[PDB]
Amino acid sequence: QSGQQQKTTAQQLLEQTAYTSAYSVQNRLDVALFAARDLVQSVISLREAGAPDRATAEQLLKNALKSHPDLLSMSLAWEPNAFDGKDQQYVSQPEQDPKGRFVRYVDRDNTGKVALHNLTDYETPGSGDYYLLPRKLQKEVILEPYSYPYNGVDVLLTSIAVPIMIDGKFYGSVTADFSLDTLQQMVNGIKPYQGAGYATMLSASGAYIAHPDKTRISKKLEGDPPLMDSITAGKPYTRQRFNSFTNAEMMNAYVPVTIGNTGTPWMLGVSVPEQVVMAESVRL
Ligand SMILES: C[N+](C)(C)CCO
Repeated sequence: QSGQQQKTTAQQLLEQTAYTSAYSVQNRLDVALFAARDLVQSVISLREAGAPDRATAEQLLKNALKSHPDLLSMSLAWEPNAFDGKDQQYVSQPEQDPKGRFVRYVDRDNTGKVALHNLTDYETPGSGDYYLLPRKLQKEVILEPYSYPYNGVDVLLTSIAVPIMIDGKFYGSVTADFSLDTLQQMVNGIKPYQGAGYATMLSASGAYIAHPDKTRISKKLEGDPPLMDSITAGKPYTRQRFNSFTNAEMMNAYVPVTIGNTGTPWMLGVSVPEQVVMAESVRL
């Protein structure tokens, strides 16, 4: 084999590892996507049956989180009068939204018990983007990392939001949420080539989601136009070069992570020395 044939064979093997690594992340993320889609369908059916009960929708929301231990939280939020048409009945009741909106989320307490809460920032620009973005865009959305308090501490999280669309109109939205600690666990555990390489993940905006350097989490990618352009376009990207700083021939292969119908894929990378991939091409 010529030097270009050997490069291609290692590059093909690496690209296959990056592809199956990206799919493993997609499978874990799909737990949130499917939970949110399934709850949306369930509450559309509940509403279609007429005179829907908030307590039943709350139970469906609690059950959805209980079924998925890896999820941080889930939320269910409706437009004014869009669930039961009865918001005004709740204004004077304790511990309701000030205008009686049906706006709830669930998390777990320190015993693992699912707990129900009111959403309070769902129309606040910034913190409320988990609701404001699917309302504006009227499609599935994956949010850039943001923090919110759970059990007295700030947790850095992402949300996959699925709008409640009926006849092409927006009635509300559901999220299923992951902590970034959970996402780092998933990526840091890939351990490509039995730990001889490492995996990284970036958001659609180029923020680090997972990286061996935990000081980078949620910071933006800098000084890599080809990679950033690939993330923006949702295209795979492979590169190989001799790193004169580390004195190793290094390979990098990036594969988009598809998230439902958001159209805004994240990006999984595998970084590994060429020698490691060549040795695996032999062990074949
Ligand atoms: C994190 N919030 C609870 C504020 C919204 C997503 O569930």
